[PDB]
Amino acid sequence: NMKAFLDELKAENIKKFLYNFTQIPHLAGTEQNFQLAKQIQSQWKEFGLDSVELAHYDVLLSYPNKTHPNYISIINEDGNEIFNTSLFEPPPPGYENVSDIVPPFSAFSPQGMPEGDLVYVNYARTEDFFKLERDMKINCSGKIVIARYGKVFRGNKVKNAQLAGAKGVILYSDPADYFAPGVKSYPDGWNLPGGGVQRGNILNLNGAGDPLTPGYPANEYAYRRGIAEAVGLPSIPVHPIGYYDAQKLLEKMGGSAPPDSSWRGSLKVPYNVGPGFTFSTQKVKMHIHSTNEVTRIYNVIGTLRGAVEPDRYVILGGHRDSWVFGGIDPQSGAAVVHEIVRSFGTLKKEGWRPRRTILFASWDAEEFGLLGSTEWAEENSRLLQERGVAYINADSSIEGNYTLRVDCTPLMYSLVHNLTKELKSPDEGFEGKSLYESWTKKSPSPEFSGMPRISKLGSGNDFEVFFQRLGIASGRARYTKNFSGYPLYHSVYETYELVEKFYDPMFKYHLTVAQVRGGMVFELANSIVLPFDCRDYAVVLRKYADKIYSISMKHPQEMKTYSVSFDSLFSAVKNFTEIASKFSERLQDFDKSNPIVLRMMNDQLMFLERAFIDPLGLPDRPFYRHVIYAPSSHNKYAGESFPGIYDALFDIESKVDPSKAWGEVKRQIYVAAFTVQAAAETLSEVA
Amino acid sequence: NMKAFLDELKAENIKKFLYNFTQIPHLAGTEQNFQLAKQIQSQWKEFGLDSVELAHYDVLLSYPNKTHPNYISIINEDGNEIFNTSLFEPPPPGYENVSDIVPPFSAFSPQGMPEGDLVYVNYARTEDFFKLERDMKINCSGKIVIARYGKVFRGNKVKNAQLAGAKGVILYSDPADYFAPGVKSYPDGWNLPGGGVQRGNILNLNGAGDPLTPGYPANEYAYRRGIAEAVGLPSIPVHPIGYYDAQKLLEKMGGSAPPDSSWRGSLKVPYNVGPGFTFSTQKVKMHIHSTNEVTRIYNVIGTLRGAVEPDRYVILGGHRDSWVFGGIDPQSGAAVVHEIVRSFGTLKKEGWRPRRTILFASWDAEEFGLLGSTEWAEENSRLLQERGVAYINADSSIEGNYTLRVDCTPLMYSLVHNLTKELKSPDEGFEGKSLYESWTKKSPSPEFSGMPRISKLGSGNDFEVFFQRLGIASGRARYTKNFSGYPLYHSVYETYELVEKFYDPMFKYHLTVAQVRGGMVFELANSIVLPFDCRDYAVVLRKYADKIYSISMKHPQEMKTYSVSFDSLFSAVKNFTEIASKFSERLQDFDKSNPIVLRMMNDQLMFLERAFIDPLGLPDRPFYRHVIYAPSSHNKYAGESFPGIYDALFDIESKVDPSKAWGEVKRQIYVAAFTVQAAAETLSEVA
Ligand SMILES: *[C@@H]1O[C@H](CO)[C@@H](O[C@@H]2O[C@H](CO)[C@@H](O[C@@H]3O[C@H](CO)[C@@H](O)[C@H](O[C@H]4O[C@H](CO)[C@@H](O)[C@H](O)[C@@H]4O)[C@@H]3O)[C@H](O)[C@H]2NC(C)=O)[C@H](O)[C@H]1NC(C)=O
Ligand SMILES: *[C@@H]1O[C@H](CO)[C@@H](O[C@@H]2O[C@H](CO)[C@@H](O[C@@H]3O[C@H](CO)[C@@H](O)[C@H](O[C@H]4O[C@H](CO)[C@@H](O)[C@H](O)[C@@H]4O)[C@@H]3O)[C@H](O)[C@H]2NC(C)=O)[C@H](O)[C@H]1NC(C)=O
Ligand SMILES: *[C@@H]1O[C@H](CO)[C@@H](O[C@@H]2O[C@H](CO)[C@@H](O)[C@H](O)[C@H]2NC(C)=O)[C@H](O)[C@H]1NC(C)=O
Ligand SMILES: *[C@@H]1O[C@H](CO)[C@@H](O[C@@H]2O[C@H](CO)[C@@H](O)[C@H](O)[C@H]2NC(C)=O)[C@H](O)[C@H]1NC(C)=O
Ligand SMILES: *[C@@H]1O[C@H](CO)[C@@H](O[C@@H]2O[C@H](CO)[C@@H](O)[C@H](O)[C@H]2NC(C)=O)[C@H](O)[C@H]1NC(C)=O
Ligand SMILES: *[C@@H]1O[C@H](CO)[C@@H](O[C@@H]2O[C@H](CO)[C@@H](O)[C@H](O)[C@H]2NC(C)=O)[C@H](O)[C@H]1NC(C)=O
Ligand SMILES: *[C@@H]1O[C@H](CO)[C@@H](O[C@@H]2O[C@H](CO)[C@@H](O)[C@H](O)[C@H]2NC(C)=O)[C@H](O)[C@H]1NC(C)=O
Ligand SMILES: *[C@@H]1O[C@H](CO)[C@@H](O[C@@H]2O[C@H](CO)[C@@H](O)[C@H](O)[C@H]2NC(C)=O)[C@H](O)[C@H]1NC(C)=O
Ligand SMILES: *[C@@H]1O[C@H](CO)[C@@H](O)[C@H](O)[C@H]1NC(C)=O
Ligand SMILES: *[C@@H]1O[C@H](CO)[C@@H](O)[C@H](O)[C@H]1NC(C)=O
Ligand SMILES: *[C@@H]1O[C@H](CO)[C@@H](O)[C@H](O)[C@H]1NC(C)=O
Ligand SMILES: *[C@@H]1O[C@H](CO)[C@@H](O)[C@H](O)[C@H]1NC(C)=O
Ligand SMILES: *[C@@H]1O[C@H](CO)[C@@H](O)[C@H](O)[C@H]1NC(C)=O
Ligand SMILES: *[C@@H]1O[C@H](CO)[C@@H](O)[C@H](O)[C@H]1NC(C)=O
Ligand SMILES: N[C@@H](Cn1oc(=O)[nH]c1=O)C(=O)O
Ligand SMILES: N[C@@H](Cn1oc(=O)[nH]c1=O)C(=O)O
Ligand SMILES: [Ca+2]
Ligand SMILES: [Ca+2]
Ligand SMILES: [Cl-]
Ligand SMILES: [Cl-]
Ligand SMILES: [Zn+2]
Ligand SMILES: [Zn+2]
Ligand SMILES: [Zn+2]
Ligand SMILES: [Zn+2]
Repeated sequence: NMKAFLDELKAENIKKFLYNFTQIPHLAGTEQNFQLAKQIQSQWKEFGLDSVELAHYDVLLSYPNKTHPNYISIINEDGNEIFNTSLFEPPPPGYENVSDIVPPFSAFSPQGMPEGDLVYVNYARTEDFFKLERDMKINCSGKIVIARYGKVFRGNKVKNAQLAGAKGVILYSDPADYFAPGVKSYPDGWNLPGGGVQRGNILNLNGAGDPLTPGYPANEYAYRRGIAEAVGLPSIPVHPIGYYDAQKLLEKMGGSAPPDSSWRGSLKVPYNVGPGFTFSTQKVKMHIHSTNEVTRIYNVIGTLRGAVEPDRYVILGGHRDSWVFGGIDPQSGAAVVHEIVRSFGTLKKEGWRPRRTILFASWDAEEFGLLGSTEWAEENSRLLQERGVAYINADSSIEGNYTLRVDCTPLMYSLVHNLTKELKSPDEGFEGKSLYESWTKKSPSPEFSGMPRISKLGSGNDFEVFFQRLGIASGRARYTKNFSGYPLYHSVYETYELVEKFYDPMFKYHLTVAQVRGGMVFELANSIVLPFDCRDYAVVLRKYADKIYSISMKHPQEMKTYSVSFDSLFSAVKNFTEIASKFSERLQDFDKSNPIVLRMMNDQLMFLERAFIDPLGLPDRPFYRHVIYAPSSHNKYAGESFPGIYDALFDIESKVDPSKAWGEVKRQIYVAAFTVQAAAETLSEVA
Repeated sequence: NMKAFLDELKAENIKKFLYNFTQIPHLAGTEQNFQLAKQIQSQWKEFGLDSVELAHYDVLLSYPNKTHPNYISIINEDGNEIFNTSLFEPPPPGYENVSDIVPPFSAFSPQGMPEGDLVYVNYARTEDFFKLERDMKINCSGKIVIARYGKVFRGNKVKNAQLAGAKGVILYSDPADYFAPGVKSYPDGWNLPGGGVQRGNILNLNGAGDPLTPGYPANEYAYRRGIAEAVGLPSIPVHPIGYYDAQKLLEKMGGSAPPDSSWRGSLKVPYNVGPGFTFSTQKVKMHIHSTNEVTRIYNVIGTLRGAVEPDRYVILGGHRDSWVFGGIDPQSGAAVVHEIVRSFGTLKKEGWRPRRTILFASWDAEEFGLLGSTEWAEENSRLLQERGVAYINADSSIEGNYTLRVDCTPLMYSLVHNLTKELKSPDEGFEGKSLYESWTKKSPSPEFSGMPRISKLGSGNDFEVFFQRLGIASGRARYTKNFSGYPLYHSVYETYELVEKFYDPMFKYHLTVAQVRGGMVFELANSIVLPFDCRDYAVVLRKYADKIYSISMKHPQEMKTYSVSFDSLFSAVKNFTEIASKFSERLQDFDKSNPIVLRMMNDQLMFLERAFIDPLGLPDRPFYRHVIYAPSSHNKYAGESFPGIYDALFDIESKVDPSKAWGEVKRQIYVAAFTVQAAAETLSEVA
């Protein structure tokens, strides 16, 4: 029973694991990581799992040339290099030791050394570029863009700048976004020092996994494409800096005023758009010499076999590779997984077994484009779609200590509300009250009324293949701060210390997340009828149908000129509601003793998410096939609904051929409509 | 029990039905057909099915302009029209009546009226064009091609000629292929008169269904493409003639000798390739004025619910629409379906029910590109792939009276051998012996030894969506003559009389096919463990791996220059064999009393075919996704194995960039390999 499962999870053990997991750096593709993989394997065996496998792949990674450093210079009249950027972050107290920490870099930047005139662009979000080029009419072509971390996935900014003719991109972290007021820098607080630099990859893989083998696993015989047709390589070099060097590049900034205060961080400078320097005169030069190279990577997979339905897969997965020590990202998740596995292996040993099979993966190479988990899905896709019940993700557990944060598919809302109601909040001041209670109090849904917010699912972490390509019901949970991240995210300062001292001394937030996570696994893996409520879907679907409808009405002139009708979507959506009522009625009324009828319904429940998948995929993104959600085309971290239609509606006034554009909005609508209906009828009586 | 099912099927009833089904013409989209649909619906209800539905679609059909006739003229110096082609076939005795029989035409021809010089091209198969243009070096560009029915799907010839710059195509049926020696023309024998003309469609839909809605159902709201982007429309006009008119166009034929006797039918003429006439002087002119138009069509669907596993679908389907009366194609199949349904509805009434749900479809619009069945699959694709156990096809039952003819997926070979062994042959001279016996004797497998031939599955009839796009195990059976067809195929002479008098007076061949067909349904629908032998697949897979390997060796120079290795395929194939052994072992050993374990294995069996599907599809043909079989790119009627690799190997010497070509052969190999392995591991233990 569940009560048992939970009681067995101990905070102390988590501390133990997190400490063990973050003494040395753990970069994808390095021996340190191969060795940790070898370790997780044994202790998982030891904790009593039936089988623990390594699965390895040979994929494209990316590194800095050790003997020939990346950096930014400023250059005078005859390229005297006046100023240079750091070559590494000042290491935290007690890691001179730190034998080799990769220097900052943007993974997969093309090689290059371009020169030209900074133009500042803010976040390099779509609208900034709109603001720049439609109003200011400042022109990015030929220039070097410097932009600031925060807001949207860094791969989006580099794609944007590229679109806008740029020839280089420099990212920096502005205290504006990474400096909580009144807290002190590491080692003494948790604010990011002006020395540190957010590492991270900049690919736009859009779901393909290893860029050389879209569609198939990158195993021994896998045919690989030319780096020249690689999926999602930028063609302009990119590099990141802390706010000290930043300041030094920002401070001489020419051309216009920031078109407004929304464009200005807390660096003491003009934040001038540009281009040029005021030093007229002086110019910027990047030095990028990283190389890309096929490298081998290692996933850890441990089966805990089902006793009743060994052919139903519940999957708990998180990544193992870090940019540096990774005290928060990923090892605070990893630690939690570990205590979870051990706790299961414990009941198992007491002679207990789950109704369904549970799978535990330590993923590899997350930081380089969700490569580790993806190739595995590509290899096992058939077994996953005919058997995958649900996937729970397990990256960082805390990124803040203020409240819970959950994203998931509507089919888990009910289970998540029930489960959080059966758990103690560990918030200062809700000792005594439930986790549903604190969470609801602190974080209340827009969608109303007495309801904790739960978010959509975009991409940006390892659940993406499983929900967006395959249609397996997915979800995640972690503790958050009151997209930009936390200040010391993906930097040398993410250390075990960072957690013990400042985030969760008690380890009570870890162990809450360890309960939401293992608790969801547990329910999903063991409960006689699947925890899904097909009705919640019927709810959000009608909200979403409204949202998209409102958007279109921004243009009723056209809507009339072209007979743009949402009746089909609403019609489809109504039918869904109706069928799910009837369905759940039936779900109430049927002797749980009849196993065949049971299995038949859980199949209806299980394959329901699968019903929102189009084999053709969304336009231009073949590996994004959920019709209801995909990653935002403007920010991959953010999920969007009816992406097919939103994307067609987006920025539509700017299109030359309005009849063709509006035609495609219609096509998109008619695909949504049919897919909602088609899904619905999976819930209808089977004969 | 099965014995009962069979005994209940009566030849007399079949005659009854076939007679009823062929008194008037039954063209897709006409009221006669809507009415027959209305009929099948009631009698199916009456015969005792639980539900019988109409499902309707609005798809692109194609007709001749009634007030403005299609035809071929010859034209002198100042376009005097000297000779014209028939405008209809002389109707058989007793159908002046015949109120309106569509005139011959090729469906979906573009409109046009071009002039130029016949060039004769034989069958318009790929090699003929090779022969013409690589040897003869006779150049088809600018010309009008006349070619002869037979050998390959008529859509292939029109595509070929188009490729070869042609500006028109005339098909004819040459007594060479449609005149069995020593038999007399209809009404007196079954040879095709020189008046009659094979009707038929010429689209290259390559799996898409209704050309306006590839991917989605053509329901009420479905967005439709411009006829200008329609899927698989030819852009040169086509038209068919009997051998009388043929002769008149063939007789003046200029340029070269037929490059050999393989190129010559039994018309008394030179069979001169051309181009030009000898009449120098005179020229050919086509007159095509057909129109394409969205029209509504009607499928009939009848459920017979399962008692144990109502969520497993066994499907028996055949088409209902005819080009004229359709005494053979389709109504000899349809009649058989009818007697089959009635027979089931009979046991049902006696209070019996199948273990699984059986589905019975009368399909619409087969003759126009497999449209009827396809749109239905597109609409229900989700329900079909998570539930479709198998599909048996039911077009024409006899096309000859000499032996059985079966095509199917390897997973049905065993069931088909067992079942035919339990049935009486109805061959003159095997009274006393089994149907396995006569069939084996008359038609012995190349693949050896004491084994009836069974063929691959291409396309060319309604099973195509179900096997080639969806991966549902498919099969078919009918009586055959000792691709070209039978002489009176798709002509006015296909009548009830044609069958009673010449093919099967007794109705004993019908009723054998009615037994193979209903018998397979019965087993598949009712047997406790699915009739599939995953081992037979392990057999043919290794044969196929050999075939393709032999092909490549035609080029060992290259094979060496590029390290072209099949090890991966063989490796994959070996693994398959091994896993299926082990699998079937397990299948022997497991208490059939445990329902959950039962269901789990039948799922492994059921989804196994599904495992050979690639969501990305084969190159250029997105709706052909079986990696093991697709339709031949040179003849859609013919199935080919490892189509992905064969097609890359095909005609490879002619390619400019041999490194790119050979690279793609490799890619193709590595996809086969992985897919065979991936399938295999579905058969592995589930945890
Ligand atoms: C939501 O669920 C409901 C089922 O409860 C479903 O209802 C269906 O609506 C369809 C779509 O319009 C109805 O369509 C009609 O079918 C009849 C035959 O029964 C036809 O005669 C109609 O066609 C005539 O009129 C057309 C429309 O104006 C003309 O274009 C045409 O030329 C004809 O003259 C029409 O096709 C259908 O009957 C029902 N089925 C029912 C009511 O049970 C609805 O479609 C579902 N929504 C979605 C988005 O899938
Ligand atoms: C058919 O089924 C069998 C399983 O019975 C399956 O066997 C596998 O073969 C793979 C493919 O080659 C083996 O691959 C090796 O794995 C080890 C680790 O265990 C590696 O060290 C090897 O890599 C080294 O050598 C490579 C190859 O020459 C070098 O490129 C590389 O740099 C390394 O130094 C290699 O990757 C694997 O061990 C087995 N699994 C087994 C034997 O259980 C076979 O692949 C299946 N066939 C197909 C087509 O899928
Ligand atoms: C982290 O924890 C693990 C597990 O206890 C330690 O691994 C063991 O330590 C020693 C090596 O000094 C060996 O005797 C055991 O083989 C190790 N077990 C393994 C490899 O699973 C690991 O060394 C600890 N590492 C750190 C960095 O604290
Ligand atoms: C920034 O670093 C650069 C690169 O090393 C320095 O310029 C180099 O100085 C070496 C040693 O004198 C020269 O011989 C190389 O020509 C230089 N490289 C280039 C491309 O200029 C430079 O000293 C630095 N500028 C500052 C502010 O220290
Ligand atoms: C969450 O809890 C609610 C109430 O516990 C569950 O819905 C109830 O389940 C019982 C047991 O079947 C039903 O008979 C009641 O009708 C339900 N109450 C309501 C308001 O529906 C729901 O099952 C739970 N969600 C889960 C566990 O997935
Ligand atoms: C073929 O068979 C059917 C079924 O017996 C005949 O349909 C019945 O005939 C008369 C109409 O004259 C009606 O009283 C019944 O309603 C019909 N039943 C139906 C429509 O299912 C049908 O007329 C026969 N047609 C031919 C061409 O022989
Ligand atoms: C072939 O049929 C054509 C088409 O009708 C005949 O030519 C037509 O004759 C009518 C009646 O005299 C003319 O006024 C039209 O100009 C003709 N149409 C064309 C395009 O020529 C012609 O008589 C026929 N040839 C033969 C052998 O009977
Ligand atoms: C076709 O018949 C053969 C023999 O009837 C079947 O294989 C036998 O099935 C029995 C019953 O399980 C097994 O114990 C024997 O080992 C089998 N004999 C052989 C040679 O395998 C096979 O099941 C049948 N194929 C079907 C019905 O799908
Ligand atoms: C690293 O630097 C050297 C020369 O400074 C370069 O030639 C070498 O190939 C580099 N290694 C790579 C590209 O991995
Ligand atoms: C931007 O500037 C460059 C001039 O170097 C030019 O080539 C490009 O067409 C310009 N376009 C815009 C967006 O004004
Ligand atoms: C954890 O403790 C307190 C409670 O609000 C908070 O102020 C502190 O900043 C928290 N940890 C972090 C690093 O946010
Ligand atoms: C049939 O023939 C006439 C004129 O001869 C043509 O204008 C009419 O539109 C045609 N009907 C069609 C194209 O369906
Ligand atoms: C075939 O003939 C025509 C001349 O009308 C020409 O335009 C085309 O290039 C020729 N090509 C071949 C295949 O010889
Ligand atoms: C049916 O009967 C005999 C047996 O061989 C055959 O010669 C005749 O041609 C058959 N039917 C047809 C039309 O082939
Ligand atoms: N979570 C990582 C990895 N990352 O997430 C993606 O979706 N792509 C990608 O590289 C990051 O945000 O840096
Ligand atoms: N069976 C018919 C229909 N036909 O089969 C296809 O595969 N396409 C198509 O139009 C024929 O052969 O004429
Ligand atoms: Ca891959
Ligand atoms: Ca369609
Ligand atoms: Cl997560
Ligand atoms: Cl058939
Ligand atoms: Zn992470
Ligand atoms: Zn990360
Ligand atoms: Zn047919
Ligand atoms: Zn036909």
